[PDB]
Amino acid sequence: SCQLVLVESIPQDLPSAAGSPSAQPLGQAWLQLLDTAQESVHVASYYWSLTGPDIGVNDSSSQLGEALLQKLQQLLGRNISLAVATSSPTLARTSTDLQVLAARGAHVRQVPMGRLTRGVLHSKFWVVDGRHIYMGSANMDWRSLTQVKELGAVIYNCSHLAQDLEKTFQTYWVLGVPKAVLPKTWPQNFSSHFNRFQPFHGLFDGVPTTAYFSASPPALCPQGRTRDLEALLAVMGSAQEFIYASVMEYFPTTRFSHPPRYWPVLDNALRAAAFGKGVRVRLLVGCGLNTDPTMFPYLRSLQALSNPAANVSVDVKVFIVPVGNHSNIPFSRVNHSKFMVTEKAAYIGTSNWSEDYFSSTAGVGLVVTQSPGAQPAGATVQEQLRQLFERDWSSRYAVGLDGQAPGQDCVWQG
Amino acid sequence: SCQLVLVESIPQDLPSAAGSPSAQPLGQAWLQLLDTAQESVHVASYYWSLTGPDIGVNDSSSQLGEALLQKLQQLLGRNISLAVATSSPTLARTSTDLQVLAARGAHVRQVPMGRLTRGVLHSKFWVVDGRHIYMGSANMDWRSLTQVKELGAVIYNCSHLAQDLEKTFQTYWVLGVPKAVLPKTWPQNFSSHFNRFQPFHGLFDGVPTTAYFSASPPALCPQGRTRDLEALLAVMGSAQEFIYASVMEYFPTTRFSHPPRYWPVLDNALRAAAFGKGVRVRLLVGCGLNTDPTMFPYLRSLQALSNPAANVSVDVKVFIVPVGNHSNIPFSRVNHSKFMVTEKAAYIGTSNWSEDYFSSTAGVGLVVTQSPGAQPAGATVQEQLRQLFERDWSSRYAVGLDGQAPGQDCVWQG
Amino acid sequence: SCQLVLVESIPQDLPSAAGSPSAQPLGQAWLQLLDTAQESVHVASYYWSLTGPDIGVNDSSSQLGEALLQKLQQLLGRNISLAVATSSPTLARTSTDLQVLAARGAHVRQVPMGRLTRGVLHSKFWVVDGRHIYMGSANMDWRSLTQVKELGAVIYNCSHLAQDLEKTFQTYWVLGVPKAVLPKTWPQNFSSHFNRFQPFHGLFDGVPTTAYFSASPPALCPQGRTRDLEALLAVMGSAQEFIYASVMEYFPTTRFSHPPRYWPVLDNALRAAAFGKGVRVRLLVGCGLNTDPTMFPYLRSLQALSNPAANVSVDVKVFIVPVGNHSNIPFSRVNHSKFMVTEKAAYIGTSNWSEDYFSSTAGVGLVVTQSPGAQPAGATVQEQLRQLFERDWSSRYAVGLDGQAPGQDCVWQG
Amino acid sequence: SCQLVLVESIPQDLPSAAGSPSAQPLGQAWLQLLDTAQESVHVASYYWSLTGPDIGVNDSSSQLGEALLQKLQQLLGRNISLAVATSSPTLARTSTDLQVLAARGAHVRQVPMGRLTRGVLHSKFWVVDGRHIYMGSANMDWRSLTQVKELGAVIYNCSHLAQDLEKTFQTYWVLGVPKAVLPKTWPQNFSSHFNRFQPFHGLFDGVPTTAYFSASPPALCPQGRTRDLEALLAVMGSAQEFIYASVMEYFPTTRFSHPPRYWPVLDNALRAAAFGKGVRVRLLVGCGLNTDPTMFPYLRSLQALSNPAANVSVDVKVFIVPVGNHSNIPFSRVNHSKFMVTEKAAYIGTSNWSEDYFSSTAGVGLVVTQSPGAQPAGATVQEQLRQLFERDWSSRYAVGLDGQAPGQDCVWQG
Ligand SMILES: *[C@@H]1O[C@H](CO)[C@@H](O[C@@H]2O[C@H](CO)[C@@H](O)[C@H](O)[C@H]2NC(C)=O)[C@H](O)[C@H]1NC(C)=O
Ligand SMILES: *[C@@H]1O[C@H](CO)[C@@H](O[C@@H]2O[C@H](CO)[C@@H](O)[C@H](O)[C@H]2NC(C)=O)[C@H](O)[C@H]1NC(C)=O
Ligand SMILES: *[C@@H]1O[C@H](CO)[C@@H](O[C@@H]2O[C@H](CO)[C@@H](O)[C@H](O)[C@H]2NC(C)=O)[C@H](O)[C@H]1NC(C)=O
Ligand SMILES: *[C@@H]1O[C@H](CO)[C@@H](O[C@@H]2O[C@H](CO)[C@@H](O)[C@H](O)[C@H]2NC(C)=O)[C@H](O)[C@H]1NC(C)=O
Ligand SMILES: *[C@@H]1O[C@H](CO)[C@@H](O[C@@H]2O[C@H](CO)[C@@H](O)[C@H](O)[C@H]2NC(C)=O)[C@H](O)[C@H]1NC(C)=O
Ligand SMILES: *[C@@H]1O[C@H](CO)[C@@H](O[C@@H]2O[C@H](CO)[C@@H](O)[C@H](O)[C@H]2NC(C)=O)[C@H](O)[C@H]1NC(C)=O
Ligand SMILES: *[C@@H]1O[C@H](CO)[C@@H](O[C@@H]2O[C@H](CO)[C@@H](O)[C@H](O)[C@H]2NC(C)=O)[C@H](O)[C@H]1NC(C)=O
Ligand SMILES: *[C@@H]1O[C@H](CO)[C@@H](O)[C@H](O)[C@H]1NC(C)=O
Ligand SMILES: *[C@@H]1O[C@H](CO)[C@@H](O)[C@H](O)[C@H]1NC(C)=O
Ligand SMILES: *[C@@H]1O[C@H](CO)[C@@H](O)[C@H](O)[C@H]1NC(C)=O
Ligand SMILES: *[C@@H]1O[C@H](CO)[C@@H](O)[C@H](O)[C@H]1NC(C)=O
Ligand SMILES: *[C@@H]1O[C@H](CO)[C@@H](O)[C@H](O)[C@H]1NC(C)=O
Ligand SMILES: *[C@@H]1O[C@H](CO)[C@@H](O)[C@H](O)[C@H]1NC(C)=O
Ligand SMILES: *[C@@H]1O[C@H](CO)[C@@H](O)[C@H](O)[C@H]1NC(C)=O
Ligand SMILES: *[C@@H]1O[C@H](CO)[C@@H](O)[C@H](O)[C@H]1NC(C)=O
Ligand SMILES: *[C@@H]1O[C@H](CO)[C@@H](O)[C@H](O)[C@H]1NC(C)=O
Ligand SMILES: *[C@@H]1O[C@H](CO)[C@@H](O)[C@H](O)[C@H]1NC(C)=O
Ligand SMILES: *[C@@H]1O[C@H](CO)[C@@H](O)[C@H](O)[C@H]1NC(C)=O
Ligand SMILES: *[C@@H]1O[C@H](CO)[C@@H](O)[C@H](O)[C@H]1NC(C)=O
Ligand SMILES: *[C@@H]1O[C@H](CO)[C@@H](O)[C@H](O)[C@H]1NC(C)=O
Ligand SMILES: *[C@@H]1O[C@H](CO)[C@@H](O)[C@H](O)[C@H]1NC(C)=O
Repeated sequence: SCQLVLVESIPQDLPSAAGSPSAQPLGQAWLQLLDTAQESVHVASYYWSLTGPDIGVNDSSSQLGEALLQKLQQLLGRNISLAVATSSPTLARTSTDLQVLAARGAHVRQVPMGRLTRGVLHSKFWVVDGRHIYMGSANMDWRSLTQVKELGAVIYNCSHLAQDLEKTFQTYWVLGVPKAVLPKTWPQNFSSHFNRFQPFHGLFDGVPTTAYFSASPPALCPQGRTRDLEALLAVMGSAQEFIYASVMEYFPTTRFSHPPRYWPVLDNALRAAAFGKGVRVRLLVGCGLNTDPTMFPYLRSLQALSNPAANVSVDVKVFIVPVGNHSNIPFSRVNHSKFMVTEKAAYIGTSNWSEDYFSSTAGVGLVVTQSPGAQPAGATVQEQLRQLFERDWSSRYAVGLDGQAPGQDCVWQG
Repeated sequence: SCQLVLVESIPQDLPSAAGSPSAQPLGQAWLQLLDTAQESVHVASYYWSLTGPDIGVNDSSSQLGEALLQKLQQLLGRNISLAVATSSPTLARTSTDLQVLAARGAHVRQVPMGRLTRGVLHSKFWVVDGRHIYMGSANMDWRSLTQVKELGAVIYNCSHLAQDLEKTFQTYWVLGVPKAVLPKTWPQNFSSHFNRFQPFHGLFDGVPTTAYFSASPPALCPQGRTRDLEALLAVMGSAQEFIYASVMEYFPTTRFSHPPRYWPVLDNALRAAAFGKGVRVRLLVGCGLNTDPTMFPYLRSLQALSNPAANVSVDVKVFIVPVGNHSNIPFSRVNHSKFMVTEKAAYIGTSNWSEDYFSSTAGVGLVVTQSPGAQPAGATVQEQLRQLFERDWSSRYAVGLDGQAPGQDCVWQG
Repeated sequence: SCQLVLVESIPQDLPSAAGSPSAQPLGQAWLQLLDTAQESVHVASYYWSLTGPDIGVNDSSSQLGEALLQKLQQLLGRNISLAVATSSPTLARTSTDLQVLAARGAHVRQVPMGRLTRGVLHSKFWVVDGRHIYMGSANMDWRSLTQVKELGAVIYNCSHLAQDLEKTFQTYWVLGVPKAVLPKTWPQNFSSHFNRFQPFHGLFDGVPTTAYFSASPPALCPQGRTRDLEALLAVMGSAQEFIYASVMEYFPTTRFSHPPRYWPVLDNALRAAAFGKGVRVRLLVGCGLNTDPTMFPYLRSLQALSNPAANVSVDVKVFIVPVGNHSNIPFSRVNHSKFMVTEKAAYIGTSNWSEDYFSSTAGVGLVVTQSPGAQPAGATVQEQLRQLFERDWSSRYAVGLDGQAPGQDCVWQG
Repeated sequence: SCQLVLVESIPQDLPSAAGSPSAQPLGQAWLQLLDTAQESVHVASYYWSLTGPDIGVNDSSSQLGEALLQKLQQLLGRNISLAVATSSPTLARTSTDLQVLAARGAHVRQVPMGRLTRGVLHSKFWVVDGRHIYMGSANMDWRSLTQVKELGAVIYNCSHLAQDLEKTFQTYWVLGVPKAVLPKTWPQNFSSHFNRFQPFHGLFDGVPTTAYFSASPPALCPQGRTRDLEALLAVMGSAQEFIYASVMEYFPTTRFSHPPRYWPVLDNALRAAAFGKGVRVRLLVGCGLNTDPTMFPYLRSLQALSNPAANVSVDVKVFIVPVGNHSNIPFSRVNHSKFMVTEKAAYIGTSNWSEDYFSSTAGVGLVVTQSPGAQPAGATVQEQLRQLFERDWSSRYAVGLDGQAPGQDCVWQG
């Protein structure tokens, strides 16, 4: 009886072409998920900024996030367990949401990924009632609800996947105990049940579906849990027609370490897929006022492989979100979606493509494969993701690596 | 008392800039080497086309090659042992020089390389009297003498390295026995004694020198010998100032295997050296009428990584040779040099840069490092190689990847 | 409503101890299954020797088998489809009943497992009307009905498990097509919805039950299916109290492949369960006048780990069958049972415990778990299996590895 | 110009058979090695019990050991550097040798092996002057000179191998810094030159030789350093004629961790070598008054594998050293030799065969290999090791596992 719903958030002043595909709004889905839950809610988030004053800005668009916060407090009014795991080196330092929720009675246990693996807790997911889950790239932020284009999935009335996500969250929580040390081998309970070798089978809305999860870094991977890097390489290798991807940043290197090293695993996998199998490879990387200008040379190197004569297609584009009058809001107006679409599978993750997110920084990934069902009316998850990717690609907000019109509000060359 | 000298052959009608550095001509070196022989001569060659009419053309430029054959016959007139190892799939099918030598009393032997490992005997080297060696990419052909640019190195009075090369020559010779198979483990007879970690040390002309050899494929590499790919990777990694490489063909893919695959080992090593260590990388690729156009996209990728601001500088150029009134010579007017020079070593190879060369075909490389001696003397082999590379790079015959002049000669986009 | 019952065949002239547990006779269950058929019958078998003179023997003990064939023929007299899959290198090459059934109208496909995976179709299961199901270590042979002791399980009125085994039989049937090749990936139709971590739940006669299937080799194992080896290792590892096992042949080495190699997976699992978890281990191998004596030392290698002080308890015994006057029946009077019992689960398979049965030779097995329900009168299936194993263990026909004596029927080296 | 010679220590009152092979005494070899020391001595040892009063006994057999200390003190009288690394959980808690040496001007660092990975520093070797090396199974104890049979190898005048071992000693030394932690990746300074794939190649007294070094635990192995476990696995797999192994204790299980686990890697490799290749396997374990009885059944398992008719020959014996009058000395009269000789290689180790010695406890191992060369008269190292092993095997102190004669000073069943 498992149900799967693609959810997404279009920011303000971003109209789409007529007839373009759309999914459920993020705010409505989050409100419905919070209302449905009646036993307990477990959230794994990088940071918490749900109010305008938390950042230090005052704007009407924050209202939605504020409402969500109120709903959370309303959840505390019905005596519902609420456990939060957040990275010790969190981003928003002046936020006070966690203190208010703790005062209301919500347990919050900071997990120090900075001391253990020299990274951060980038995972973002919800497990409510042990029956419904949500997983996306959306932080617990009003910007992610109203000012940042975002994507994710929500699974309803599904038990085993909820149990697996609960296992991962329990690993995070156990690590969050004060004065903790990485175990050499995780206990029996933390072992994952579904892997890429034996994915979880289900009847989603009446159609077959094989879905599984993946975790990172390798230290936080219990027995039987696929690494998110391994899942990415698997969904790349199994491709035979095309590969579409959309990430916020793409560096084939190590970002924050010393000395920096070249990390070609994803780049090599993409090139091998494009060459050996002759699959159409498309990349759509978001851009904004805060993106690192040094990413572009690697993108140009990737696109230089294009050669229709020899059956190579590695087209690459940058997604541009106009800033408009929202210049006061920091770290906003960017495309934060991270996902991959294939004719066989579909990957939704919460980590960028860099050595840190697969070596040190924690993260989770979800792989879904929906075979066509008896009723052809219901489009598969792969088809919906591909349609969304095509809508993003054909839109005027995406430009080629050569298009550098002055009115684009991006760093470009720095 | 080893004496190592760099040798090279410049095709006619290819003048260089005034004051350009130059090495000893190849014809003189080969003539002197054949003149000094008094015990035996061993040669490993891909094909034999010394006679002008062999190919099917008549020209004055082949006269030099004829002389070489005469000298070989003169050797057969002085009771000098002569052994030849030739690949079973020879290129020049219409070859009669081997028949003439065999009739005179040679010891030719066809190595069934294609039957064994689906490759060819691309190794080309000379061992004279078990004391002198010659190693380069010049197959026995007058085109390499007068119509193809070529680089190599010869060593005099260096018995240890001569025996080391005799080891792999004996490997080829044993494999050349009719109805032979690849041994599971090579006997101690063919075991080497100098490798990358314990190179042959000596005083070359009063200058400290560490030199060693390589081999390929690993199936044909006996115990104690470094694979050519391993030597190339070591030379790339150990570099800290620059890497100047020149090859006729550069392919990060399997060349003739089916199905095609992506083999990024050399590409990954080059990118990692350029980025992590911040070393200047320059590549020079030969460009002739027979060059595969599909090679150009990959090169362009390596060119796109150039980011001078972020301490990542990679440059790629194509070296073309004007043809003019030299159209009747086939498979000529190409830059056949295959070598690499860093600030700490110098590698001279006889094989191109592709997966098949380092995994299926027979290839051999030589690595030489010359420390600055106490006496001023002249310049190290590294300095001479760097000077030759700079002269070629600054020449009018080397153009950028985007500099496709209409009056040029190479294939370019095909 | 699913009714799962165990069945076993007691060989003629093989009395048991007074007041010993038993189960439903195999012949009666097979007759009931053939009588209740109304739509179709699908059979997967290794060979067919229903008739007595099929193997060239004139004995009354074959009469029962003859009757079965008669019933089968009567089935084809009621316009009921009959699908049969047999191994191409089948034993008893003088088989004639298969030709008779094919002439009467039964579709027969000979799976070429010999040329496909270098194995044989050792799997023997049975599907009736897509609703009833049988599986045991009993070939369609008269001597397997009255001269040889085996054990199997038959489930009545269970649709989902019947359809899963129908999917496996459809895999075999598709492979039986002339000029067929191994599919690298399997269509969605050949996909099991019940695996080890997601078994089929049911209320068999009230008591809850979790049952799932396993198939081998992995080449013939479709997506979502559990490999036999995986199921065996899972049941061995899950056990915390005791492990009982009965297999005709036990070899930790490859049997028919070249060159012979060690395959210690099952040995290692048994030893680890015995030592690390302190699990009592009892093993019962079979004996026959045609048995490989080289199996015996390995069993002794298992027997030596019998230190009661260190909480390591491993016992191994052999089961002899008195030949009596039945010396004229080839390949008979052998313990054919292949099953395994723990305190929590029960595995019933159609494969021996060598390497080839899990890499090349096809086989099928079932893992069933029954927990006590509201009514404790009905003993769990694991308890019945343990009772049968204890009856066999205490039988006079079972002797330890030291109980060699005159008059035994084992090969006993030689 | 490297020289290799085996050196063994024969206990007091242990007369071997007349005309038996033998090598240099341990005490004289150590004294000569210390005399030849001129620059620095680096010693890695488990503990120090040089003097008799260290334990608290009064025996004349300690004389030699005390003299050794005197020699060491005389070394410190010549202003010679002396660095010693010992395990933090050392055995002899009363010894004052380290304190006396530190008073005289030594350099002692207590490596916190117990806290880093829950193990001990079982490695024992000497690096003298950076040119000579020694390594065996001898601790810095007088009990190791006149009361415990031991074996090791000493090498003179070999700079490369000495530097290779000095790299491991430097790893231990830097781990001995207070409050130090295990680095994620060891720097290039600790990278090993020679490993399994490219062993050091040299000429020992005119005999060609290949030799390398192996270290454990996996965590303390830098880049390019082969691990002891994989070294043993490869040496045993490459065997084709026989494998003669001698050790103190043989546990295919975890030794002192919790919970206990089965560790069959060495047992599986032994059985695979015995069966697949049909090699002759001989195992000789040393039993003393402190031997754990639980080892005996496991060995019996291997002895139960014997089957001459099937080309599977395995034999196991035990070595009993009579106590005689030497009953007051604790942990004495035990065969401490740990080595293994095959027809192609000879391995001399430091750690026993158990899980902890290859996962947590740190040890070092050497794999030498000599082939006939310019001095065929001189017996190779493997020949000498085989001769010593056969001398021990044929000695009256070697008793089969079935041998349970009274009066033997071995625990037996306990
Ligand atoms: C998840 O399960 C719940 C409980 O079965 C579903 O809630 C029911 O939905 C049906 C159809 O809309 C209603 O007629 C019932 O009244 C609902 N019951 C309750 C108690 O709310 C729900 O529809 C399922 N799917 C989701 C939540 O997406
Ligand atoms: C590039 O892809 C095209 C197909 O888009 C290939 O064209 C082939 O044409 C032959 C002619 O009969 C047919 O086998 C198919 O139409 C095509 N084959 C495949 C495998 O698609 C073309 O050969 C490809 N070029 C390459 C791989 O270099
Ligand atoms: C070495 O060279 C000499 C000089 O030519 C050879 O001598 C003559 O060689 C011819 C042809 O082989 C023979 O017919 C004569 O009989 C030889 N004369 C004498 C007196 O030797 C000699 O044969 C050569 N030896 C070889 C073949 O190595
Ligand atoms: C290699 O060694 C040979 C001798 O085996 C050298 O030849 C001699 O060189 C000296 C010095 O130039 C001359 O005086 C002798 O007349 C030479 N003798 C012969 C027989 O040639 C040679 O110079 C050395 N170096 C090389 C060949 O480069
Ligand atoms: C590129 O490399 C150069 C030298 O390798 C870097 O120059 C160093 O810059 C740092 C800080 O900017 C100084 O502390 C050093 O003294 C400089 N060293 C030298 C030799 O100039 C330069 O910073 C690098 N550029 C980047 C962007 O990393
Ligand atoms: C290691 O090398 C040294 C120096 O080559 C050897 O020392 C010499 O040994 C010879 C042989 O007895 C003596 O005649 C010399 O007087 C020694 N010279 C010095 C300076 O000591 C040393 O013997 C070699 N090692 C071994 C074990 O022989
Ligand atoms: C055990 O091995 C030996 C030798 O490995 C076998 O003896 C013969 O060895 C030769 C050597 O090439 C073979 O050609 C023969 O086929 C082997 N057998 C015979 C009967 O001569 C010996 O047979 C092996 N034992 C078994 C039981 O196979
Ligand atoms: C600025 O913030 C204040 C609260 O401090 C709020 O009352 C006011 O409306 C805000 N101004 C805006 C949103 O323009
Ligand atoms: C929540 O718990 C408090 C505890 O005192 C109780 O007073 C209140 O009624 C509870 N609210 C519920 C169950 O909705
Ligand atoms: C795992 O779960 C908890 C601890 O997280 C506890 O019951 C025990 O350690 C394990 N047991 C189970 C349920 O597997
Ligand atoms: C090639 O040389 C000249 C070309 O000028 C020509 O006259 C001659 O006949 C040719 N040689 C042969 C063998 O045909
Ligand atoms: C092998 O070595 C021996 C010993 O030196 C030698 O006599 C023989 O010629 C060698 N054979 C080959 C083919 O190298
Ligand atoms: C080609 O032309 C140049 C000058 O135009 C001349 O020097 C050269 O000799 C010609 N080549 C031949 C083979 O005649
Ligand atoms: C089988 O044996 C019975 C008993 O003697 C005999 O009557 C019958 O003819 C025999 N049949 C055959 C086919 O031998
Ligand atoms: C059953 O099969 C018989 C034999 O061919 C045939 O005559 C009869 O019509 C069939 N009945 C049905 C209902 O198909
Ligand atoms: C799979 O089943 C569907 C539904 O019955 C059917 O349409 C299709 O033909 C089947 N395909 C194969 C390969 O059996
Ligand atoms: C045949 O079997 C019966 C029953 O076991 C036995 O009484 C009789 O003596 C046997 N006869 C032979 C031929 O052994
Ligand atoms: C050791 O024993 C000897 C001989 O009995 C005795 O002279 C000496 O004093 C003893 N030493 C100690 C420390 O007991
Ligand atoms: C050691 O050094 C000290 C002072 O540095 C000096 O007094 C002594 O003589 C030296 N000993 C030797 C043996 O050189
Ligand atoms: C590595 O070794 C070099 C020279 O041997 C030395 O200068 C450097 O300090 C060393 N670094 C480390 C980290 O040991
Ligand atoms: C051991 O004691 C016996 C009996 O006193 C004696 O004969 C023998 O020599 C002693 N052995 C020694 C002291 O090594």
